[PDB]
Amino acid sequence: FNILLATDSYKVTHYKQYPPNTSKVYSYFECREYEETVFYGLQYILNKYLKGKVVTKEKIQEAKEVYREHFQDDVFNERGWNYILEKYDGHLPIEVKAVPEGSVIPRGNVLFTVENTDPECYWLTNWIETILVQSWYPITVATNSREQKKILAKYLLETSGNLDGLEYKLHDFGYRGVSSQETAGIGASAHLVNFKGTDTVAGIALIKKYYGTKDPVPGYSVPAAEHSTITAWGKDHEKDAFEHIVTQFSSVPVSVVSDSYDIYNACEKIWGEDLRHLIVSRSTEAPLIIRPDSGNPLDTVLKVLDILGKKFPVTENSKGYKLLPPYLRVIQGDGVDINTLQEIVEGMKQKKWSIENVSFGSGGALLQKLTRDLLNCSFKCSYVVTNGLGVNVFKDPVADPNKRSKKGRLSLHRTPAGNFVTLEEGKGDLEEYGHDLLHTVFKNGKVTKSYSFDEVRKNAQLNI
Amino acid sequence: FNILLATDSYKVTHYKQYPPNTSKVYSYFECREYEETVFYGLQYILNKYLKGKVVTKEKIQEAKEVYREHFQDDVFNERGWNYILEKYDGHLPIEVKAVPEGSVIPRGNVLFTVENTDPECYWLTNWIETILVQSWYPITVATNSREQKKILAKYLLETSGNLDGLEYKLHDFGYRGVSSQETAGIGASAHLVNFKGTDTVAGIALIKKYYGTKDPVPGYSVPAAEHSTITAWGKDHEKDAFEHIVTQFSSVPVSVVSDSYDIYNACEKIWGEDLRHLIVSRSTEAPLIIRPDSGNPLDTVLKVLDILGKKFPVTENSKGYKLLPPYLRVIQGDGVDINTLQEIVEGMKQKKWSIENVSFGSGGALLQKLTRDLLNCSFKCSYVVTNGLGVNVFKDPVADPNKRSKKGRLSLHRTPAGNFVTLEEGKGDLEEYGHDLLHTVFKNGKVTKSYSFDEVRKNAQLNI
Repeated sequence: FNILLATDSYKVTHYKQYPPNTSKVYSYFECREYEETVFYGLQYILNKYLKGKVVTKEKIQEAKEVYREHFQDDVFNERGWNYILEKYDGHLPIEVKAVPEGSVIPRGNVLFTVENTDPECYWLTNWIETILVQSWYPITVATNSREQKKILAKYLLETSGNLDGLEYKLHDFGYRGVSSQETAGIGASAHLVNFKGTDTVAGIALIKKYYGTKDPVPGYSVPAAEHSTITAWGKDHEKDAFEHIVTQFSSVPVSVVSDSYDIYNACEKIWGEDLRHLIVSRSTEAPLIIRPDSGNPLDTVLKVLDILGKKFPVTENSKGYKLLPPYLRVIQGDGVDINTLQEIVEGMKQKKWSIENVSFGSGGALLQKLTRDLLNCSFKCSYVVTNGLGVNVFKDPVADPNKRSKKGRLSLHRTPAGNFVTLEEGKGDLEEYGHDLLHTVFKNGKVTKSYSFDEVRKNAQLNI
Repeated sequence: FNILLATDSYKVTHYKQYPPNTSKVYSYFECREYEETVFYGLQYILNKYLKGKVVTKEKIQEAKEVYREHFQDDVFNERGWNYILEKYDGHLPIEVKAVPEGSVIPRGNVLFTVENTDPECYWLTNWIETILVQSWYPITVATNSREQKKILAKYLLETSGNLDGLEYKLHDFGYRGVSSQETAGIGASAHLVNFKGTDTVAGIALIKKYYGTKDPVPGYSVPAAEHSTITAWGKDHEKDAFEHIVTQFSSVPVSVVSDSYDIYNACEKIWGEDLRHLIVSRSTEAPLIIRPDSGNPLDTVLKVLDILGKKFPVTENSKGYKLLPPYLRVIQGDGVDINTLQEIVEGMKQKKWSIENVSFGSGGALLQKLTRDLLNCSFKCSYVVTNGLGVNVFKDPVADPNKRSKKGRLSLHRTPAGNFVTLEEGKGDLEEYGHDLLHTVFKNGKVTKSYSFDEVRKNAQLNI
């Protein structure tokens, strides 16, 4: 990996576009005005991509060649990178300040800032924009995942009286549905800020390498069937597949996909009649989890629950909501996103079904159907020093007031009523509020402030 | 990278779930039910992740450890992996057959197949589903991009005599809008199947390492300003910023973002009056490219063109469409996707503007807004051998006919009228439809057939 290469190609030419005698470029990141945002992921990028000796003579040579053919011209500035190699032993003369990892922060607030610490490296601030802006993805995943937890929290507490096992209510099925291997690890780790359930163990490895956990089980999964594992038995032998699978996993939880041919036949006749004797004997810590995977998500879940309620003992909990026996649950792992999740739990509630009966899985929508625009994650220059004089800078496009950026040196503060305010134009120096909530996390090639994933999770906790 | 870790965690348990006495699992990939897709990206995955000695004693031990805690139980199949290590020196006993890289194939067709070559490794076929299915992404990016090229082609041909410079009409701005560094490389490579413009040089690195090309210039970019290099001058000094940038890049094409404060003032007063004398002196090989970046994308382009047509000499084409001077062009890089691109170009046509005036740029919509659901990319088991008997296998959910999978052994064939058919149930063995269009590309740890990026581009050409 070459950091000289890991930027928007046109930024190669930017060192020549700044006002002459510019010694300082100061830039910031915000989720421009999902009213709250989980700040997560910078620490990964800092350690993996920016830390330590990132400049070498070889990497400078490679970039020279690569940009020579890309631009069909020598626009690449060797001198600027030679300077960093020679004066700082390839360590980047940059200071990064950020709110704590896991922080839940209202939109339109400064989340991190970037400035050069050496006047010669004024151009460096915006060179690393591209790599740092990719922090939008872990942020958006963690945020969207948290918003789903809120809906589940509301309805679980409504229908059961507590939040027991909330952190297991949404499983990450996103591995195959993401754009790459690196994305799966990043996105799975972000989901894990909020829940424990994941089919992507690369997320666990990212957590341990870059954050660290104390607790013994950072993320979990259970044995589960897939379509090939049922259909391989042949159309006429679905019961045989079911019986074989639950006996192989008699002592542990097992998820079994039940819609290969006819979900409602599988629930009523196979699970509820033919194999009913093998279900009712199961332990509370080893339920059968039936997984429908097609049709309208609400209509299916409702009819599934109706069928099971007619074949198995149903209790009514203290909140007046119907409950399956402890050895039998449902997972809805198809068509679940923040919108449909809400419709399912509400529909369940309306039909007097407790949310403890059903857990959820999401894939493409949880990890892939997300963009920069969702939270308007943006990096902008707000402050420069030219001819030894500070200048507050900004954009303010005439046709779009939502695209206006903040001016001058920024700081984040706690207000008297416990809310947040970003102070612009260096007004943080007035000390009318407490201290700036941003900490220096990176300075001169070194990570200077870090958080465990135990701290991240704690920071991202719901407010109950 | 450990291939034992790069699967959906539940698949670790599937060796215990297939019918006893299974010696073969045969699975296929399709874009189920955007009527035609570009098959691109499998070669990358095969070379990076699947070829050679991918199993070592250390990787088996790591997986053992990782999976023990993830499952709270020792379900990981150490026996199967040790067999591959010991018998095949860590090389995977699978055969993969695929349509040529770059192939444009209608929906509903088999694009690749996977099966084990050793009876003991029946479980291996679907172990690698997850990694292989991530093919969806370069496929979907290659397809959506090709579809955008078709719109541009249609309208360029309509308003101009021809297709000159089509391969430069859509620039990839997606680097900061994608989920990771790896995605940025894969996605930019996929765009480069159809166009030449990219700001992500990682796309070019992927090309050369994994496909290779004899073209001396596979991807390009030009000098471009960003908001920071304009705003850093101060609001009162936008003209100074413009003048400085165009003079620094007097002899090469330069893109200059012009909406910092007021796009329409920039075009009418700054470019059109104060700096007009610096623009009209430019070479045809070195135009000023004005970049609006806010407001309604069609309304802004139309007003920009109207303004510029009033300050600069306009000629009418042989096709009757209006044309800016060769030293002056526009790039629209905000809010562009397949739907809005069509609306912009149609609105331009209605106002008698040639498409040669405006080129485009897309970011998150081009490389990130896309999902596996867009082309229904899916991997399914279609055939097994149990007790030495072949079994044609499929799923067919009662509530969703669109989710039914294909049966038995598959082959892709040219029909007499020049179209495509996928033959199911081994029917390709009746030589009624010519040779199988799928070729073995991987067998027993070796890539057996590979394509240059020159072949990919040729294969993916538009049919004019």
